Amino acid sequence: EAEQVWKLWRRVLRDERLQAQLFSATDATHWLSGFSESESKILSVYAQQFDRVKWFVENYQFRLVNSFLNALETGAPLSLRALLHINVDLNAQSKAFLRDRQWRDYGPQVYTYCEDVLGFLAEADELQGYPEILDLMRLERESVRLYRGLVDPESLPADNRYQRTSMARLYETRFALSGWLRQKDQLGLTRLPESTEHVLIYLPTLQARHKFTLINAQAARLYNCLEQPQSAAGLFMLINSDSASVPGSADLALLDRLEQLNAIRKPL
Amino acid sequence: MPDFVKPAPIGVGIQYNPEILDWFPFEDIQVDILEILLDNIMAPMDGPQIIKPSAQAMIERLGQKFTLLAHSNYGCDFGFSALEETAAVQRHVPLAKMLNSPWVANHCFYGDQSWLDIWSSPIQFSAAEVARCADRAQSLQTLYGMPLAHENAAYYLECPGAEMREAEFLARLVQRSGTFLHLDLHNIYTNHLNLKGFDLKDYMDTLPLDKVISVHLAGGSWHGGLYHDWHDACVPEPVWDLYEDLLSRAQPSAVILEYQGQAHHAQTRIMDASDESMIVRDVQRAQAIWSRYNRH
Repeated sequence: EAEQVWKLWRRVLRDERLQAQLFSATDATHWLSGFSESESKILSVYAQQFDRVKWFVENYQFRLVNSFLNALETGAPLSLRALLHINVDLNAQSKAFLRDRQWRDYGPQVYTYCEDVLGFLAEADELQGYPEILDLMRLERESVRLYRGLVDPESLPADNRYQRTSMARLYETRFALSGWLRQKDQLGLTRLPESTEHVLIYLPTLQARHKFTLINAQAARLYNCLEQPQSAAGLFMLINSDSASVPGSADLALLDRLEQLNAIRKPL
Repeated sequence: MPDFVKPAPIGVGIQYNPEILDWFPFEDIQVDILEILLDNIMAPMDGPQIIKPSAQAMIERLGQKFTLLAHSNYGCDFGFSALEETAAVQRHVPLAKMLNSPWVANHCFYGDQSWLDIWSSPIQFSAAEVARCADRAQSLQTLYGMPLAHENAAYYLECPGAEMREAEFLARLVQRSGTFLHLDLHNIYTNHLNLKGFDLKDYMDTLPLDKVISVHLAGGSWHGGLYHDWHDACVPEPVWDLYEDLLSRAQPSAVILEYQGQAHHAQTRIMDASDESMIVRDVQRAQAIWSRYNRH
């Protein structure tokens, strides 16, 4: 038997709970159960070693339960500390995630692993309380999407328009998450005032660790009004109530802070 | 002459665990090598980074005092996907060059559905696999830019479709590929203890021992209910015997011992003054055997 159909036979085996139960329950004359001719041929090779085969499945399922935690530390490290502080049953959530996700092995794709996990935990009933922890996970999800967006990062126009860079994203919070960002020991444990805070996630250089810094409302509106590459007049007409087409009091200063934070590109 | 040759012997080294450096007696015990797991310092493949920024700061401190060896485990070196799409080419080949590793180490398993310590799955010992993997090994060694060695694995069940002995697969693979070998003597002893018909003499006779650039001496791993880890999770004397035989029949470039994280436990703190001290006691013995067979 070509070994590719051997590995191809294990992934479906290692990813289906029902088919794995059929091995321990019965080995039958009528084509086993739910297995093809060649698949049964490869299976009959393990007919004597059924007990150790079950050990491999249990060991495989156990590593994916621990791959879940490493993803949460690679992306969303703060959210992991918050879940650890409030003692959410991560082993149960990891099994719930993988079973719902058909026991997928994300492998080297850790940010895709982390982004999907933060989406699963956002809908988890155990976490429907603690509203601030949900806010932290959404912020860290934007940090995950920032890393994912720098793979094949679209393209650089380098035009004469105020334009965004792929090395920054903005997340408007529902709570004052900045309190947790400074004293990480209070993650998850304390309660936060419901204040909208504009947290810009950015990488100063492509090889560096991302950082969180807060920008003001006008700085956020400039970033929002640069959602698509907009001309000098377009950016100032959109944000200003007068549609004056000239930079307001704060705009030219904040557009400088945004460039220093590797968030925008000035026209040139 | 083959564009890749076995480097001059470096000496005895250990695998890198954050704990060992805290207590290891440097300035008393000469250690100039450190095995760095490339998958432990690699940044995600769905991200734009090669090395995780935290690990990059650690790498440079270690590089000053020690020579850093690269170990690739879960990179799909011998998988069915195209080599250029594997973790080895994308995130492991560049990391070894960051370490300036003298050579790289590979594992002869399939990265998917395999855990190095507890549960592994072997490569099919067949003629098609000798051809398929050596073509990948030759191509991967060219990309790495340094001698690539493949580590023999310990398996509890043999892959269906076996056509040859494990040593002959490794022997025919390295001849066709031109790559080298990283011998985990514990895995040979484990297979001899558990697997039926495993001939330790045939394994060492069949192998091209002149292609062994590195050796792996490891304490007893801890698999649940396996007879291994018999007295303690330290390098067993049968493994020590193969180390002497390996140096009596060939000259490797280096030997690596491993902390292996959690391995042995006791009701008292530990069944010695320090198993961490046993690490000292094992390194000294390996240094003696190395110097006893020093070819200068």
